[PDB]
Amino acid sequence: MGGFGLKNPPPQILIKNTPVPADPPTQFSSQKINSFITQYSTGQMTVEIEWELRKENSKRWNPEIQYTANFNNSANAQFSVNNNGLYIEDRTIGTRYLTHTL
Amino acid sequence: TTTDGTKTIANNLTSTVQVFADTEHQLPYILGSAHEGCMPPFPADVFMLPQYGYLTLNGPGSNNNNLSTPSSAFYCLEYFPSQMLRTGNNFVFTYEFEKVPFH
Repeated sequence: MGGFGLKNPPPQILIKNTPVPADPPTQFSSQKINSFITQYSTGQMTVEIEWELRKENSKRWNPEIQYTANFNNSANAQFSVNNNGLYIEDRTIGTRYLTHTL
Repeated sequence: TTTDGTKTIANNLTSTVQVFADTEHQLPYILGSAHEGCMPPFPADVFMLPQYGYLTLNGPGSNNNNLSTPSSAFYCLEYFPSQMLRTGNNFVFTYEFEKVPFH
């Protein structure tokens, strides 16, 4: 599917809500606790990645194809929300534009 | 110089030639394709240098697949920093192969 094959990829990150039981009975019972307190959690996360990239030195005279926004006036600007507030990717973008000698 | 139908060859002392080597392989590389125009086998032969040229992507016109494509590259070799040589001065460079297995 494309990507970077890794022998030792980034570690999976796993999270759970610690179970909190409801009020137990007064007489002891050895069975598992069936009923818990309904709860959920929320928060924020962050991801910071350092990318390495290769400079482009090419002596071709004439100009090259590059990625540009569409030239039509549209009802909704590209890669932007609509009236209802929904974000929309208008099309996929590949990374291959600049050329290189074979 | 040609007067009437005869040639007279003279020697211009102040004219130059200009030469460069492409170390970073930024031009299309036409060697290794087994063309002619190499040094002759026998040291007493005198040979004429071949012309340089390359060819690039073509594209599907109506009846023609020879139509250029937006990505067809045009390289101007004067946009390289060459070296201009009159008759007295000379040109040199060295090169080193990276490790390869024996044949």
